[PDB]
Amino acid sequence: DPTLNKTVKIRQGGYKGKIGIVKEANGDRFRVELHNPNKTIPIPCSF
Amino acid sequence: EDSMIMNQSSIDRGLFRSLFFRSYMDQEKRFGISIVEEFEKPTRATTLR
Amino acid sequence: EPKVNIINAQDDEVELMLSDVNLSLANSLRRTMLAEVPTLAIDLVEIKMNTSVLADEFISHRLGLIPLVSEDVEEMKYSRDCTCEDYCDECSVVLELSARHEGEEGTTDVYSSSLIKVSGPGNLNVGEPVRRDDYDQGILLCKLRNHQELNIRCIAKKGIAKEHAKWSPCSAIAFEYDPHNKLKHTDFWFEVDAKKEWPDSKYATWEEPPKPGEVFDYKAKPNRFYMTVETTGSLKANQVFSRGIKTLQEKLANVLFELENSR
Amino acid sequence: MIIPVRCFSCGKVVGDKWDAYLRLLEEGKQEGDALDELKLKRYCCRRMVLTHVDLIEKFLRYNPLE
Amino acid sequence: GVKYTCGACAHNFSLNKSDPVRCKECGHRVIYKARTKRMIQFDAR
Amino acid sequence: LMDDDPVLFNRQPSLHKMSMMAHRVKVMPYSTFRLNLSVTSPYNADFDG
Amino acid sequence: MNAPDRFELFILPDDVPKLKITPDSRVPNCIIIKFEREDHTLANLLREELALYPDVTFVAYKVEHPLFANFVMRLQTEEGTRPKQALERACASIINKLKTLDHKFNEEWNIKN
RNA sequence: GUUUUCGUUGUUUUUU
Ligand SMILES: [Mg+2]
Ligand SMILES: [Zn+2]
Ligand SMILES: [Zn+2]
Ligand SMILES: [Zn+2]
Repeated sequence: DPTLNKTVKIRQGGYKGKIGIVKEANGDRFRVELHNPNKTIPIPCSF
Repeated sequence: EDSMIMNQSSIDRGLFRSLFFRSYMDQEKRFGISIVEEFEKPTRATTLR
Repeated sequence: EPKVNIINAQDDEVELMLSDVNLSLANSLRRTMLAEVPTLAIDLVEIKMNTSVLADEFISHRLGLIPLVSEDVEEMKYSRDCTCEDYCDECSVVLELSARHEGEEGTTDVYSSSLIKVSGPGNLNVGEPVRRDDYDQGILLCKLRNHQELNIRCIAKKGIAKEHAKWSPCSAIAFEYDPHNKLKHTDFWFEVDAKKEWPDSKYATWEEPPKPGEVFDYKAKPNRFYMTVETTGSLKANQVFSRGIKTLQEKLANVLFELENSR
Repeated sequence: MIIPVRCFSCGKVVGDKWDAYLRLLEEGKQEGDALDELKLKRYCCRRMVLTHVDLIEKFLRYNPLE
Repeated sequence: GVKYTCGACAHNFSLNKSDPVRCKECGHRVIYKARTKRMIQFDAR
Repeated sequence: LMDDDPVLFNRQPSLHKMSMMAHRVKVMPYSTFRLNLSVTSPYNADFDG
Repeated sequence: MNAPDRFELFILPDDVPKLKITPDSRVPNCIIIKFEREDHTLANLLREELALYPDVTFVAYKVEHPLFANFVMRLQTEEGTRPKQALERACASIINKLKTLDHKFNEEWNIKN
């Protein structure tokens, strides 16, 4: 999947307005790392 | 039993909040006049493991 | 039944006589104002570049600690509620600070006044940096030296002290009642005597000192309480009082709405 | 190293008063007296500034790389 | 290519992994890299 | 590892059999092991580190 | 690194209701209320108002554990009154008392200035 | 396309 390793930010949800990067995209579900928190969270592709 | 109960908000106000710093080191190594190590972004096709 | 008699009121503080009410209710309302008051503080701190001597996160934290004029925080939505992609002006505010020290000698003391309301859900009187006085630069923010520039762009969002203490609108909120221990709700430690060893409450005047031979009334209950409603400046002690009352009221209304809906 | 923004205990904003507090110090006004001037009654507040140590200048003393 | 800077004279210069690493302007033998070009955030909490 | 699951429990030095036990899992957030305050006696320990 | 989120202290998840009922079979006309996203502020306030009611046999709440934004209460209104009705009664009573104090404080702030 | 790896031995320090 070449749509990874790119800057990604959230449009809606509980962490709306946070920058992040994509690491693992097994399928139809995207896991993203965040900058201010030292944590990585899942989220559907569409958000 | 020496278990401490603290003001949450004071920590929200950063009381006793401390820094950390970690310094690393690296350097290119020489295996010989003609053989050294190279600082690069390795591509998979060239380097392995 | 509930009663109010302001002893001393101010922009920052409201000191009043709340009586004819319950101890539990007074504590709950105090909690409501202290923690259950949504407010606006610097949340998303973003550096275009920096040259100062302090950790970027340290500056960001100190920025969040800044009270902001939050009169219309009642009006602007939470960022989470808004459905717009990314933020919009109706769900967040844009400020900016960008300070530089020029000159090989000296030190440019960056001040909160340097923070400026770039945007915000106008005409909401929000996002304005709070200051003791207009001539008051505000809280000292940073010190920039020779060849030390600072450019930053932050985004604040409406939130509650429960979420983070930066949203605490009230700097402090005291409490008491029955300063004479008429209800005997406390046992007074002493070596010779509590009376001659203990000071007297500032509100002691409002209640007579119990008579020597007076027999204890186990029907005595907490009725008259004493209060001062401090605000960190983001809002008025009267506005804080009213808004905390309204928040408690909305919570109760929602609770009863759930009572009827779940049934 | 700098003045705290607020009072840890209660959260009273304190950073602004520092410069004013320092000015009060300049004339040797007694610690307690100056504290009183600043309308800083709660020793929860008084404590930091009474024993607050400021050392950012020592960082400014260092020649910045740029 | 990449932007660097000296520690003594305070000047930015770019090498291309070919020039031996020495200050291009004051000969100081210690260089450094500069900030990145991506934007930074902070929760300020 | 699901809650209430039996698991071992071992502290040092293990002078006697009561020095160790097995417990039912109760997962919570935060990164410390939480113990009913009575268990300490055989463990002869406090929260001093 | 295992610490829970702060913003969830007040956010109710969709799948769970803000409140949860459960009748207490062990004694007559006694229910159990499971709470979410609430603390002493509402708990004690509702509890005291209800305890002032005469038509209540039993009522008591407790927080199972501070780390979780959820507690429980065991109410028992006497035979005539089912617990839920006395609960909404206390809700309305506190609503009106708070509104009374609100208008009173409006008046007192207005006059004081 | 599945698959897939970092060293030792010492030292000294503290950790109860
Ligand atoms: Mg020990
Ligand atoms: Zn929006
Ligand atoms: Zn204080
Ligand atoms: Zn140079």
